[PDB]
Amino acid sequence: WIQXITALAPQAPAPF
Repeated sequence: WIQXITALAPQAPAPF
């Protein structure tokens, strides 16, 4: 669950 939010942490800035 911490690994899933780590992969998605650079997919807040990469779209936005």
